[PDB]
This record gives sequence, C-alpha cells and structure tokens, in this order.
Amino acid sequence: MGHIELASPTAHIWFLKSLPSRIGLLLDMPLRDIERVLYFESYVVIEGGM
Amino acid sequence: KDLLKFLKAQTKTEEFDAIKIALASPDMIRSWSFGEVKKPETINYRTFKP
Amino acid sequence: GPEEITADIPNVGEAALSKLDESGIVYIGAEVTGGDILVGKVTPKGETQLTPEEKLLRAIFGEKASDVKDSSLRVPNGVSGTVIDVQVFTRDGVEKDKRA
Amino acid sequence: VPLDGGRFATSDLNDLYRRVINRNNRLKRLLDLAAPDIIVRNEKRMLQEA
Amino acid sequence: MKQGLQLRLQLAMTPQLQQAIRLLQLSTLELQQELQQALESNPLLELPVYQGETTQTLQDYLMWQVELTPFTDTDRAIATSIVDAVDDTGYLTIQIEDIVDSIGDDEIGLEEVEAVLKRIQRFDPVGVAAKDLRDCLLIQLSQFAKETPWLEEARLIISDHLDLLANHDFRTLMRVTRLKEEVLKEAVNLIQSLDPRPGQSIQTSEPEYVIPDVLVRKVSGRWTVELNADSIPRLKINQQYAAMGNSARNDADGQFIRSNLQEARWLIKSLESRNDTLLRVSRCIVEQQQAFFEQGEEYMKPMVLADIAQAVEMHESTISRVTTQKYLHSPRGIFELKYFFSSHVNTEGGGEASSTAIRALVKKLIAAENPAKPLSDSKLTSMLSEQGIMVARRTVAKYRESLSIPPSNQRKQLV
DNA sequence: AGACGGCTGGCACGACTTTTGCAATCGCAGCCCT
DNA sequence: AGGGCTGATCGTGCAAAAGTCGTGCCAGCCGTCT
Repeated sequence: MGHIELASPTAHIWFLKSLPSRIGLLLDMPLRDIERVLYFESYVVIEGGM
Repeated sequence: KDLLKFLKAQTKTEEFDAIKIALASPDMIRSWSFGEVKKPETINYRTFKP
Repeated sequence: GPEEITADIPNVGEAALSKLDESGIVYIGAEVTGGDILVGKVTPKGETQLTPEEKLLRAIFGEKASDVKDSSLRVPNGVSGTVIDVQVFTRDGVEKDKRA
Repeated sequence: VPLDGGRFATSDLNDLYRRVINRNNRLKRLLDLAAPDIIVRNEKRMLQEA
Repeated sequence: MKQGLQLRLQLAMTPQLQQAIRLLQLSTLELQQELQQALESNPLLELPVYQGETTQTLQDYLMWQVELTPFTDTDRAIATSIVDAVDDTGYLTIQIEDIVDSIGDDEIGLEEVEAVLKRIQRFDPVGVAAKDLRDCLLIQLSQFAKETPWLEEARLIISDHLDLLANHDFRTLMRVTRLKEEVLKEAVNLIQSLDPRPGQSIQTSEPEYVIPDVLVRKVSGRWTVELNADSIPRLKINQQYAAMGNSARNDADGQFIRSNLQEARWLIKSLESRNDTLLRVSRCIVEQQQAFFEQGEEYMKPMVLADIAQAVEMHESTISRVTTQKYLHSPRGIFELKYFFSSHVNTEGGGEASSTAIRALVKKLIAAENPAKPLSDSKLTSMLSEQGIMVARRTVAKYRESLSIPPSNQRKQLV
C-alpha cells in the first residue's frame, strides 16, 4: 500500500466523535468547545500562565 | 534465485496466533507503506498505463 | 483499427465458418448447438515491422501478418436453437451491407 | 471497474482519494508562498472535511 | 514612379499567447495535464471490486497445463523463463540461446532448452513458442494426420521453399520444387489455413478509446456542430479571495490579488475565445463537411491553411497552432482536425484537389482486378480516365503507396 | 535469350507550407530624500 | 518645496529558416517470350 505526506494533520474524525469523546476525554476538551475549536473556529488559548 | 525456492518461496502460512488490535502512529505508516502518494491521476487513456 | 464482420477469424475451422456466409451473417434458418461463432469479426491491431520472424511468416503464409485477432460473436453457452428473424443497425457513415 | 469502454470510474474508490490528492497538491503549491489566511484556513478546513 | 522600397510604417514580445498556442497545438489530453499543472498554484483558478474476475491471459493458461504436466525444478524454471518472454502471436520472442543465457545454468544447454520447448511446443495450442515461426506451421501440419492429401507437397514447400511463395513466384516455385501444376496450389492452400500467430488467437478483447471533442450531428443539413461541453476547460474565479483582497488590511496585497485574478480572467477568456474561434472555423469546416463527409472522403476538395485562414480573421499561424492534435466525433465518427487539409493536384477534374479515399477505392478496384494479378498503374490511369480526372503512373504509384497497396507484380496470386 | 516493358523509386527541384521566436516607448507618479 | 527619477506600462504574427512535398522519371528487374 502507499502513503501520503499529510502536513495538514489528521486526527481520527473517528476519534472522540462517537459516544466516547476520546479527545474530549484526554484533553478534557468540552465537546462544544472542542467542536468549535476543530473547525478552526475558536482560536482557543493553548497554554500561557503569564 | 535458484528458481526452485523462489517459486517455492511464494507459499507459506504461519501460526499467526493471538491476533491483537491496537492503535498506530505515522512512523509505522511510513514503514508499512512502500511509498507515499503524490498525484491524483490513476492511469492514462492515451496509453492506458499506471 | 475498426473491427470488421467478415467471418475471417484467423486460426479458425471452416465448419465454424461454414455456417457463416460472406458477411459473417450466417445463412438465415440454421440450427444451433454448442458455441460456434455467429458473427465473425476481427480486431485490427498495430502493424508489424520488418520483423524477420514475422517477415518469414508473412513470406510463408502471408495475408494475415496477425494483423487482426479473431474478434467474433457466438451462440450463448448451453443455449441453442434456430433463428426466426434477425436485425441490424448500421449507423450512417458506413455502407458495408454484406448479407444485410 | 471501467464502464463504457472508455473511462475506468473508480468513483470514490479514488474520487475521494483523487480529490484528496488534488487538494493536497494545491496546498503544497499555495501555503509555501505565505498563504493568505482566509484562503489557507478555508482550504485546510475543506481538507479535514474531505 | 521610380519604384523600390522606402522607409515608413517596435516594443517587447512576451510568450503569453505563445505559451497558450503551445497548449493549443498540444493535444487536449496533455493540454489538460498542463492545465491542471497550471491551475494548481493559481488559487483563484478552478464499488471497489464490481465484477472482480481474473483471467488466464494465455501464458498462464500454458502455465496451468505445465503445472499438471510432469516437470522438474530446472525443467519448471526453463519452461517458466520460456513463458516469460512470450509474444501475443504465440511466437517465441527470444531465441533458444537467449533462453539458455537467461537460465544461467551451465547444466542448462541448448539441447535441454530445445527439449523443454518441444515438450511444451504443442501442448496448447499447436504452434506455441513458434521461435521464428516456420517450424511452427510445420508442427501444426504434423499435428494433422497424414491422411490429408497434398500434405507432402505442402511440407516440401514449407521445408525450404518459403521464398518462392514470398514473391508469389508460382512459375519459379514450380521450376524449383517441381511442384505439380494447378495442384501445387492445393498444397499452398492447405498451408494457407495453418493458424498463423495462433497465440494471437487467444487475444481478442479491447475497450473503447477515442474522445469526441466536437459533435456535428448533421442536424437538418449543414450539421449542427458542437464541441464537447465537459471537455472544454473552465476556471472559477476565487470570489472568496475576490472578497478576501480589498478588505485585506494590506489593501495593496489584496488588491494585487484582485489584479492577478483579473489577469487570469483575461487568460481564461482568451482560451475560451480560442475555443470559439476554433468553433467558428469548425462551422466553416462543417459547411464543407455537409458535402465532403456526406459525400465522404472520395468527394472531398483539398483545402489549405491559407484557404481556411482567409475565411476567418485568424492568423495562419493562429489556425496552424489551433487545430494541432484536434479530433471531433461526427456522424461519420471521431475524426482528426489535422486530417482536414490535403494537397491539391493537376487532375483533369477541372481543378486541383486531393486523392484520399479516391486513392483508397482505387486500390480497392486495382485489387478488384482479376485476382490472378494486381492491377498495374496503367490500370489506375485508365480508371481515372474513366473517372475523367487526370492521374499518372508515378502519381498512381504515389497514391497507391498512400493507400499502401501491394505491388503489381507482387500481389499476383493463383485465382 | 535478349532485347521488351512496365513498373518503381531516388532523385531533384521547385511549390507550398510552416513554426518560433522575438523582447519596449510615451507616460507616472510615487517615493524618497532632501 | 524641489529634485531625481527611476524603474513604474504592456504587449504580440509573422518571418526565415526550414522543411517538405509533387511529380515524375531512369535503372534494374522481373515475365516471358518468341
């Protein structure tokens, strides 16, 4: 089988989209919050304590 | 190749026991794939080749 | 190259061709049993070079040069019989009309 | 699985895959020139979607 | 008065339309290949198995028999190597010596290779791996029983008299082989039905490959010609980026995006105009075709680049690039544009034009002369005199080679 | 049996076609420095 | 407030060389033939 470069990341749109929101489980990302974010639609803070 | 075992080397099966299922990271995606994809054309109609 | 209905399938037996007429249109009214070719067409292929093997072949037999391959139509398997009538559609632009 | 004698039509057997490769190439052409934000974000969103 | 040339009547060229003409003269298959390879960076420029049945392909059908045939590992390797370099016609592609080299075994010799080939020479079909076919027809006849008459005469001819039949030299063949008069032809005919290229027989199937680019359907006389809509390329202007440019804080960067977009719009409109000019040219050509194609290539007037470019305002280079590698499907079928033009002649049809299907049907009639011998160029000249159009024997040889007809004293055959 | 011939093609020369391969100036005015 | 001023514009068809063909037509040839 082949591959592809895939610089644009690809999480399993499988991942965390079923009843087990796996990513919402790991990053604690709220499903609405994570949902708004992945559409590149939030620009949420990532870190930053200062 | 001696052409007797090279022909013979085609056919063999293992125990394959205890089939497991676990996730995967892209480095092995490069590893398993003999290559990565680059173009969206499949074949020609001008010469009908890969 | 255009495939042509001439019943001139290369490497073919006459009896198979025997039911076929000049068109390849087999004479109307015969029995069918087995799978012999009904429409005798051939697919033209690309030409041969000097091709010393093929040169000697066309020198020996000739007239074929493997230029076409037997590209013919036959009776359906296990399905046999005799005809009652036939049909054909020649698009405008060709005027063969062999047994037609 | 060719249909008409002419065209192969692996629809979504590659039409998805081919569209993917095509957009991937388009991206590899575009963002390397410091892509405009609107275009680049819309394209990447389409990429995740596809 | 005192004639001559006198001063009267510059800037910078660019390859813009020149590259465009490079595309047009290039064929639309690779032209679309570039069109994709072009539109890529221009961001504003827009089951799995079905039947899934495998086949034999003959050589593997031979392998199927080989598997059931008793064979050793070296024997299997030699047979498989022999199978590897196999032609469609069923003749052996490489010689026995090349096969011995490919085996790469000093134990493997030419005799062992020949024995392996012969044990596999007539398994399926007769005359497989012909190896410079000649002994292949010999093995085919040998497969036939000797009860068939004239088998001896055919065999002696095929032994070492292929050349005599090569030139259709029946008199020299009879003088050499001492073959019977009006009976040696019987051995010749029995040889004629010998399944040549018998391996070519297995190969029979192909899919369709010709692209209708324009369509004239003879719509009520003077065909309604029309191009292929889907085949005609077209881009979509980035209206998002068109609205992503002015409002860009760098109104300079975004308005420059707008300017590049406008320039590309000019490029696409020029390509479409190229298509449309080709189309009106096609309208003139179809006006021609309503008689020519309707009367076929036989009644076709030879046209010239000058002639067509005169009917248009298109430059002669413009048209000359425009049609290069162009083909349209018509009521006749898919026909190439490069085929459209033809050289004119000095025939006494009252005019100058091209031979074409006249030359083809002339070859047809020259063959249609007594099947004893091909009609000579004088026959063509007389046929043209009947046609009332002047044609010459040198011209006849020319038009015949154009129709690729056999020579007069080469196509003579026993009736 | 040897010249007959009809052919065919090389030969060459015109007859027609034919592609490719060019490369700013007139202004502008904006900029920038001074 | 004046200078410099500089690169900011924006095009394309046809020619020149090349090729290339029509057309036939001489040399060798084959048929055979008287």
